[PDB]
Amino acid sequence: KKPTALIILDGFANRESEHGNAVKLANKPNFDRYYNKYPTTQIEASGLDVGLPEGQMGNSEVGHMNIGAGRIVYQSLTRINKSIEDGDFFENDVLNNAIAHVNSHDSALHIFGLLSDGGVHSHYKHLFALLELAKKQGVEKVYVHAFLDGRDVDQKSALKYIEETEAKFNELGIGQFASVSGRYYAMDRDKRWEREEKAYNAIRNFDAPTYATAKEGVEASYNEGLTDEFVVPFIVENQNDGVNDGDAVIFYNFRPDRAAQLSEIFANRAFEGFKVEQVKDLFYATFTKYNDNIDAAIVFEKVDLNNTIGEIAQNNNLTQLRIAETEKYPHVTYFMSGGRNEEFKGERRRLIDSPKVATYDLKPEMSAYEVKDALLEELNKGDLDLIILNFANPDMVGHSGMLEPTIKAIEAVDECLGEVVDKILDMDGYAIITADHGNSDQVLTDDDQPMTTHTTNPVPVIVTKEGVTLRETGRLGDLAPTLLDLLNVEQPEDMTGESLIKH
Ligand SMILES: O=C(O)[C@@H](CO)OP(=O)(O)O
Ligand SMILES: [Mn+2]
Ligand SMILES: [Mn+2]
Repeated sequence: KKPTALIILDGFANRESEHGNAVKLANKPNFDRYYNKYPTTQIEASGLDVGLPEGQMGNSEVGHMNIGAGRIVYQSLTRINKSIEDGDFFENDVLNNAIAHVNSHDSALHIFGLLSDGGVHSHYKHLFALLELAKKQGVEKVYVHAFLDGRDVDQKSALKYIEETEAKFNELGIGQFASVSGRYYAMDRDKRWEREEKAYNAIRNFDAPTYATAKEGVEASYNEGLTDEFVVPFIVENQNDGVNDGDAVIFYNFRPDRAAQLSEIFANRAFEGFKVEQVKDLFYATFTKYNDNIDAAIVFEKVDLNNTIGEIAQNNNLTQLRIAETEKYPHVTYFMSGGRNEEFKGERRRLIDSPKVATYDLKPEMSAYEVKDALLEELNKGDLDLIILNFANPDMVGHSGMLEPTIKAIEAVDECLGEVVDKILDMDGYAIITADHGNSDQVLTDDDQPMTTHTTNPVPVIVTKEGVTLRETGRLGDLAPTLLDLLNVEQPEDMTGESLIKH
């Protein structure tokens, strides 16, 4: 059986500067030999090309999702931005029902969310769209419950977002701040119910300090040395009439982990973290589904992904292996399969344990040799059509911000890559060698401090098939179409990426 493999060098991209660039400073004789001999191009793994905002660096979860899907998979922020841009947002059934509940009861609309442009849990421009929709639908009383950031944006920036929102309320003639809470209190994720109870109490006008304005309470916090994240929940005098029977809530956070808890206080009947009398006839809407114990209407429902690469393999009676060490094992399984844990028919998996160290600069080779030897063992069975392999090292070591260890990591990977790819070519197969976003290409700021993040740099592609020419750019959603091309399997319509091999 002739194998085709996708080899993902996690966090390994193309960057012109050599300064702090472990990719260029490493000795990688195997990669270079394949690169110089075989067809090559580079593809985008950041921003709009992988369903993120312009300028946002890629990541492993988003990367491997796009890779397995063979299409652009839009993440929540971009999905919601586009819904607002094209107008579908203003017609959303769930938001209009929430509003119809408030209008018909002559009650109040509350809005909860992280008030910043951090873009990890929320975006405050989504609040402004809610305000415009509420105003378009004639809603009379809108209360905004601000949760302050300081963590996905500068640690003391809350005043700027508050000011711009105040000017929004004025411009639209609608809405007011009713309570203000640091994300420490309103967006805890460790079951610290005592912290949540303070934010709940301020939201519900039950028990909290009061200030005349949102600015005033924030400045007071700052004066006591307490920054945005840790602002103690407070009520805005004369601007909070409680959460009462018949009201609605719209929570605009789209990231589940830190919104779930507050949402259980209000809309999980079974909640017992502390004693509550829950609001009766409360229409509770969440921008995404935060968990299964919240009785909520879901504004943006999860979209299941049909015909990922694994499903197409199954449906052509192919066999496949997913293989990586711990740190990227969910990526080559769950995320690769479009957010699905169940194995496809014909799918087998190999998990290799990562070393247990706090940071991987302490063992740059990680478990890459064990991964390679597991893969050799699988290939020697001769029964694999498709292999999806990830070498974790360049990402996981590069996160250390240390250049020599990150070089050593790439070098170990290069030794493994040689053994793997030579075996595949030995078996008359094909490898696509590539990455899911950058990181290791830059481990030092330009002034020589540690840099510990992913990059927005494009990623290399090597396809080990002779006499062929690759397209000059593309995106991660083109990799799976390239695998099907190599396997001579038909590509279905809902895979909208395009093979990198020119025809
Ligand atoms: O703590 C969180 O909520 C985010 C930062 O907003 O960090 P991470 O994605 O690492 O959990
Ligand atoms: Mn990655
Ligand atoms: Mn990473």
